[PDB]
Parts: sequence; structure tokens; C-alpha cells
Amino acid sequence: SGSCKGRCFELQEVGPPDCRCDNLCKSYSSCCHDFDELCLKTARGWECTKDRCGEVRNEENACHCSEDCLSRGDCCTNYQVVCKGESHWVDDDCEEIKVPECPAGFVRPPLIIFSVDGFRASYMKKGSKVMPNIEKLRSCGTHAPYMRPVYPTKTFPNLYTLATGLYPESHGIVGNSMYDPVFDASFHLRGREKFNHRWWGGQPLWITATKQGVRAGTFFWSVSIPHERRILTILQWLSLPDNERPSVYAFYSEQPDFSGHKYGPFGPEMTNPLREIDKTVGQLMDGLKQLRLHRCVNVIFVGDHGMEDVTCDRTEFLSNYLTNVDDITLVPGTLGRIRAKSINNSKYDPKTIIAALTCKKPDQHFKPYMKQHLPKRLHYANNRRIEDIHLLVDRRWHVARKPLDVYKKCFFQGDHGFDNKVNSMQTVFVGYGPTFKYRTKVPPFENIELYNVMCDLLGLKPAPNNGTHGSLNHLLRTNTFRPTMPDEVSRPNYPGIMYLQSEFDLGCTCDDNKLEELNKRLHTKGSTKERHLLYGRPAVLYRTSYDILYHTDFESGYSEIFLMPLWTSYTISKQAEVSSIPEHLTNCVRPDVRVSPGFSQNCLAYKNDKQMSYGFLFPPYLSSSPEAKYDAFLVTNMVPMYPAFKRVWAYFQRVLVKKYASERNGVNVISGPIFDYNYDGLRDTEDEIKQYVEGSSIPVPTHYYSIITSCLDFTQPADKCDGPLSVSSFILPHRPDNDESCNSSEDESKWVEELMKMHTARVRDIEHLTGLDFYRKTSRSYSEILTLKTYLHTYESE
Ligand SMILES: *[C@@H]1O[C@H](CO)[C@@H](O[C@@H]2O[C@H](CO)[C@@H](O[C@@H]3O[C@H](CO[C@H]4O[C@H](CO)[C@@H](O)[C@H](O[C@H]5O[C@H](CO)[C@@H](O)[C@H](O)[C@@H]5O[C@H]5O[C@H](CO)[C@@H](O)[C@H](O)[C@@H]5O)[C@@H]4O)[C@@H](O)[C@H](O[C@H]4O[C@H](CO)[C@@H](O)[C@H](O)[C@@H]4O[C@H]4O[C@H](CO)[C@@H](O)[C@H](O)[C@@H]4O)[C@@H]3O)[C@H](O)[C@H]2NC(C)=O)[C@H](O)[C@H]1NC(C)=O
Ligand SMILES: Cc1cc(OCc2n[nH]c(=O)n2C)c(-c2cc(C(=O)N3CCN(C)C(=O)C3)ccc2F)cc1Cl
Ligand SMILES: [Ca+2]
Ligand SMILES: [Ca+2]
Ligand SMILES: [Cl-]
Ligand SMILES: [K+]
Ligand code: NA
Ligand SMILES: [Zn+2]
Repeated sequence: SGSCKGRCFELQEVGPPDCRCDNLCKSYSSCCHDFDELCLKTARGWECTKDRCGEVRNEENACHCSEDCLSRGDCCTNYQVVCKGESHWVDDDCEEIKVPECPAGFVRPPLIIFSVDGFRASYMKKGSKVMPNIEKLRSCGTHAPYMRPVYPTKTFPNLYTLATGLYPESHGIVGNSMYDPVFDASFHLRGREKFNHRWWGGQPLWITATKQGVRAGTFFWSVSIPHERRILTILQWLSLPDNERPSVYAFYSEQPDFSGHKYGPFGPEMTNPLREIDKTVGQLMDGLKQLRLHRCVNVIFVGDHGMEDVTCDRTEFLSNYLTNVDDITLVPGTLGRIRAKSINNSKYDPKTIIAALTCKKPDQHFKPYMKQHLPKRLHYANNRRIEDIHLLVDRRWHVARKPLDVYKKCFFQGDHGFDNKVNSMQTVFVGYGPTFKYRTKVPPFENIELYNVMCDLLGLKPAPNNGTHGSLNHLLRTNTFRPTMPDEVSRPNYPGIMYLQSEFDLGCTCDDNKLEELNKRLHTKGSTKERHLLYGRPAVLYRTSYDILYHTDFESGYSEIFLMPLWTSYTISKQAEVSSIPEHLTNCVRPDVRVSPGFSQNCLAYKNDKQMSYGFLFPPYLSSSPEAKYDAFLVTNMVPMYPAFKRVWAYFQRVLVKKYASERNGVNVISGPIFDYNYDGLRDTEDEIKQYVEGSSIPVPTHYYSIITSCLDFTQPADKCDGPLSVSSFILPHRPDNDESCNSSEDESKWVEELMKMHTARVRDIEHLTGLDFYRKTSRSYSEILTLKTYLHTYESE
């Protein structure tokens, strides 16, 4: 019954039953009676024409061509072009913006986030001819060839990750559809529940801004508000007095995604939606230019995810695998999440569901996982809203429970939601404005990094998040964030020879000159350490007790608590040779006379444990000499490994490391165990360990990592590199079977590398999982090193 007069798109939202004129009033059925009439004017459309110039202001018109419109801030965006003989922003040469050029009274450059739904990364190249405004932003500002979304590659998880800097498992929007068993409530795209505040965790940019005195415009736009009105509203807000004007704004377009679903990512129908988005960008930039804000505002052009070809004939049906299909609830589509239809069903067994879904058809287009066994790079486990059973669906496919679900609801030709390394899921980033660099291309990066940068652009302190603050400094002309390396918490001991062989009772056996004798002592004292520890030792960022152990071919930081290395570091040159394990050493394990029997593993435990065997972190295959090979059989280089995993590990060590050393001109490798029994992506304390080698205190890792570093300029060997580095890493699941690899009965050359690629990782992922900090001593700037630590090698083509 109240009125919207003078309150159109009010930023502060009024408490019902007072009627609301804020954006979200439509989404709640609560708009004042005159909302449409006052706030959604459309009369005479969206452009000035020659005859409208200098008209008398008519308040019914969608936008204005009257002389007073600029001061009022509500001209049609083409007003100066049509009426004052100005040029469209897109027709102007670009000129470097070295400093903000803002009207007096602006305390900081405003930020406009221009978000576009389903804008696949390759549209920047493929649609360049039909998008001149976007192409000007891209070539004049700072751009990446693509930006990596989070998993699942759906809208709300990705947009709320942009808003918060958090993985979906931490912010809580883990899908477009969710069941929370604590609330016993469901979240759906359609409907009311999704507005409840208890779904949305972390602290989004608009709250961060507000808490720190920076005003924010709306981020969420009702679908029925036309795009032109969203633009004109932003432009209106920017004309507000200093004390009311927001400093951060978002625009959102549901295109190209909406058409992409109907026509496929490159259907011929897709050209028009791309033209329309470009026209809207043009309206914004012309509107900014009229307000003399086009060299003041920082603009971010960003997508949430891309779009893949998906049709309803590419659907896998669980009813083809499960006899019990009606006892489960499936969240379906480009991912699958399974739980019991009824929690009173005591018969429901997830292990047998997984078994029935595992490698059952030769070209099966989905793979089942317990969530803790998903590639750690997905960070998709630590939330009660993520079901225990997950299906990773092949790109281009869908999963559904029963054929009825798909034909009782081939309309669509496009979908998204797949693994976030899939090329078709990649999206876009362009930054344009005084705070961004000029004509600069930056490498691809993950959208979890953007919240920190948007905070930097606004002078805000970011809430704790999953970005690595400083890793995106190379996008910025100024306002860079200059972090300090975390302080080492535990200093190592450097044990010398302290124990006689006969003090060890380990059930371990091994069939075991003064020039060469001073020689071996110097190696044990760290004489080759500069060859094998190229970037300094890792820093231990938690309280523990550990020892540095030096050897000819490798150095290790040995944990007295976990009875194995936290890390083992070694360098393999291009010329290095692979040798075999000599017969007299096949089951040799040697006591390490620097490390007490009581802080050592023992062979008897492995003998007793019928499921568990052991491997080595530094591979004996790569020893530099027959004498150095004995070091690789030290009990302090041994780690527990299931026989099934040893097939993976042996192939990596015997074949792949040497191959990488040939291809990259030497590699430095750091390997070690990871313990993440509660799947939170973070280092377990010793009291979280769920499994031990039978009858011992030897803890069983959930994963094994390796970080493989070389020179980015591969004409320089890894050990003599002058400039930037190149890295690939993995976090391999330490599993007692190879059920994840359907071809594992074949030779390791047909399936191990594929497994490793699936479990590619960032160094930063390994850092969270181990509590270590790598690359402490390089000649590189720290921000460059933070970019390196966030790098992910995806193994996708161009
Ligand atoms: C990515 O970045 C994020 C952000 O930095 C990292 O997440 C942080 O991880 C921290 C370490 O795990 C975690 O710290 C805990 O916080 C507890 C207090 O939490 C509340 O308050 C904060 C601050 O405002 C808030 O952010 C939290 O929000 C979470 O929970 C709500 C409601 O459930 C959600 O809406 C929201 O989405 C978010 O959920 C996520 O986090 C929780 C865990 O906090 C998950 O369970 C969810 O699945 C989801 O992922 C909260 O509202 C605090 O109580 C904890 O302290 C316990 O542990 C310490 C150890 O030092 C112990 O000393 C304390 O006494 C306490 O133990 C007691 O409780 C134990 C558990 O119940 C019990 O076992 C003991 O016996 C003790 O009595 C802890 O400090 C921090 O909350 C999150 N923050 C966020 C936003 O997620 C994340 O790790 C990064 N990821 C990676 C891979 O790096
Ligand atoms: C660029 C961007 C755009 C955003 O939305 C654009 C949009 N408009 N219309 C439409 O369908 N979409 C997708 C969002 C976004 C904001 C909210 C919100 O605003 N929230 C959440 C908590 N709840 C409970 C709130 O009160 C506020 C919710 C979901 C979001 F995706 C975030 C960013 Cl960073
Ligand atoms: Ca979307
Ligand atoms: Ca953990
Ligand atoms: Cl979902
Ligand atoms: K055994
Ligand atoms: Na297998
Ligand atoms: Zn979509």
C-alpha cells in the first residue's frame, strides 16, 4: 500500500509489512503498488534520437535526452553521441590510464563487476568480430586467456566463490541443488528456501565492504529487471552525492548461458546473444564516458563457468547398473550425488553401491567415488551437504536415475557442471581501469583468487579465504599486497651418528679407504645439499620434532612423530641414469645410525601386516653410484604403501621421473606423505590418524605428493636456472586397490600417467595438506613465487 516515489532500487532494504522498492522485492512478491510504474519505466525505449535532443524532461520516459539529464545522471547512454556529437567509447583509441581520473569527491576508484553467465573462455577469440566493446576492454586492459572456475562448474557455487574467495565446501553453496541434513532442508534454484541466510557461509564482498565503511550497490538482480535498467541504475547510483554513492557494483547477465543451454556453446543462434552482451558493455562504457568516469572506474568482466555440448542421448542411467535403484536419491546431471532415499533403510550400503557402479561398461561415461577419494584439487568433500557418494561425469554426458527422468520433464544442447579442469568449462577475466595494467596478458588463474584482488582494488582487508593473497599482484598497476613469508615454527635437529647397528631390533635385514671415507662423511654432513635442495629447505609451519638427514643423492626432513619423512628432496639431471635394484638388496632395509630405534619404523610390522607393504621416497632406481644406492635403503627413507599403490609409485619413480628430467632438462623433486583422514584439505594432527601399520605406531598416509620443479627456460638445466621456474605436482590417493583405474590390469604405461594427471595439484594444495612452506630461498620475487605455488598443470590441450 506504501509508495516507491523517490525510493527506486533503494540500497537499504526495508522491513515488511512496509512495502519494498529494493531490487529483491519482485523475488519476494513485496513490491509497492507503484514499483513497475516508477522504477521500471520503459516509455520511448533506451536510446536518444536526433529529435529528442534538448527535449523538456518527461518523467515517464525510460531515460532522458533533456539538457538537465547529465547532472541528474539519467540520460540515455547514447545522449552525448546523438546530441553533442561525441564518439562511442568503442571508437576512441585506447590510451593508458596511469592514474585514476575521477571527479572531485571520489575517495577511491569505484569497482564494477560485470558478470556474464556461461561465457566460455574461447568466446573471446571465436566471437571477437561481433564483440567490439569487449574486445577493446580485453586488448586495452589486463586479461587472462581463461579463468578457472570452481567445481561444480555451476552458477551459484561460482558466483558465491567470486563473492567470498572460498571453495564451495567452505562457503556452503556446493551445488545448484542441495539437502542439508542438519537443518533437514532443501535448497533449489526455483523457490523461496534459497534466500534463507543459513545456506550462505563466509563473508561476501558486499559485507566485507560494508563492515569497513565502503558502500555497496546490489549484486543480485531479479530476472525481470531488463539489462538496460540494471545499467541505468548503476549509472544513477554513480551520480549520487559522495556520502551516499556506492563504491562497488555488480551487473549480471543470464546470457550467453540461457541460449547456450538451448543451442549448444557454438550453435549458430549464439551469435546474437554475444552481440547483445557487447551492446550492453557499450552502453555501460558510453554511460561512464558521459559521466567522465570512463578513466576512473575499474571494470571487471568475468564469467561464472563455460558451456559444453550435451544432449539427452548422452545420458547414463543408474537403473542400468543398480538393481535397487528406488532405494537411492540422485542429484543428477553433469555430476551425480547419491544418498539413501530413506535413512531408516538399514540395508542401504554405499560400498556395494560404489562396487555396482565401478567399471561395469567398457566406455562408462561416469566414475563413482567416495567423496574423500575425489581428486584433492577439487576441494569437494568437507561439507555435510556433499553426499558421501559422488559421480564424476565425463564431459558431454549426463547421469540420471531412470530413463523416465529424462524424457518425463531432447530439448537442451548445452550444459555445464563438469570437472573444473575441463576446457569447455573455462571462463573469462578482463580487468580494465586505473588500477589494472595496460595491454597486459596474464597467465590463467582460478576464480578463488579474485576476492582478494577486489578487496585490494577497494582498499579492504579480505576476510580469511582460499585465495593466496599476492599471487595476482602481476595484474595490478598499484594497490599490490605485499605479504611476508610465514615464519618457521619448528626448527630441525641435525643428528650425527649416535646409535650402533646392534641397538636396532627391527626384523630388518640387509645383505650389507680414506679418500672415499672423508668423502662419505661430507655427504652425510650436507656437502651435496645445494644440488638437491635447490630452493632452500621447506619451512615447517607447525610445532613438531624433526631431523634434517643429508645423503649423496637426497635430503629429507624426517619426522620423529610420524616415523617417516615429511619431505624428501632430490635433483635428477637430464644425463642421469636409471639402474635397477641389485639382488643382494631386494628386501634390504638398513638401520639409520643417526635416528634412534624408538623413532624408526620396523620391518616386522610390515611382515605382520598382510595388507600393507612399503616403498621409498627417494627411488633406489635413481642412485648416482652403487655406493650411494645403500642410502636409498635406509629405514628413514621407507614409507608404508599398499601393493596396489606400489604399482603406481614404482612406475612414477622408475620411468616417469627420468622422462620428466629428459623433457625438462633436469628436474628437482620433492616427495612426501599426506595425512588427511577427515578430508578437510588440511594437515592432520597425530590424533586424527585412523590407520596404522598392524601392531605399530607407523601411521598410514592417505596420499603421496610430489612437486617437480625445473627452469621455465628449458635450455637451462634445473640446477643452474637464472630466471622463472616451471612446476607440476600431484597428490596421489594412497589406495589399497586400483579400482579408480578401469584399465589397471594392463601394463602401467597404459594407465598410471592418466591417473597422475587426474590428481594433478597446486603446490599450495600440498602446503595446506602438509603444513610446509616451499620455495623459501629463490632469487625470485615473493609474489612471483606465490603465482608459481597456485599454478595447476591441467593436461588439457590448447
Ligand atoms: C579455505 O578458507 C577457509 C576460511 O579461512 C578455511 O576454513 C576455515 O577453517 C578453519 C579451520 O578448520 C575453521 O576454524 C574453525 O572455526 C570454528 C568457528 O567457526 C564459526 O565461526 C567462523 C568465523 O566467523 C565461521 O567462518 C564458521 O562458518 C562455518 O560454519 C558455518 C555453520 O556450520 C557455515 O555456514 C559456513 O559455511 C562455514 O562452514 C564451513 O566450515 C566449517 C568448520 O568451521 C565446516 O564444518 C563446514 O563444513 C564448512 O566447511 C563458523 O560459523 C571453531 O569452532 C573451530 O575451532 C575448533 O577447532 C580448534 C582447533 O584449533 C579447537 O581448538 C577449538 O576449541 C574448536 O574445537 C572444538 O570443537 C571441535 C569441533 O566441533 C571439537 O572436536 C573439539 O572437541 C572442541 O571442543 C575452528 O577454529 C574456520 O571456521 C573455517 N572458516 C570457514 C568460513 O569455513 C578452510 O580451511 C580453507 N580451506 C583450505 C583447503 O585451505
Ligand atoms: C557478480 C555476482 C553476481 C551475483 O548474482 C548475480 C545474479 N543476479 N541475478 C541472478 O540470478 N544472479 C545469479 C552474486 C550473487 C549474490 C547473491 C546475494 O546477493 N546474496 C547471497 C546471500 N543472500 C541470502 C543475500 O542476502 C545476498 C546470491 C547469489 C549470487 F550469485 C554474486 C556475485 Cl559476486
Ligand atoms: Ca551460470
Ligand atoms: Ca585433515
Ligand atoms: Cl548441483
Ligand atoms: K605386508
Ligand atoms: Na582397476
Ligand atoms: Zn546454465
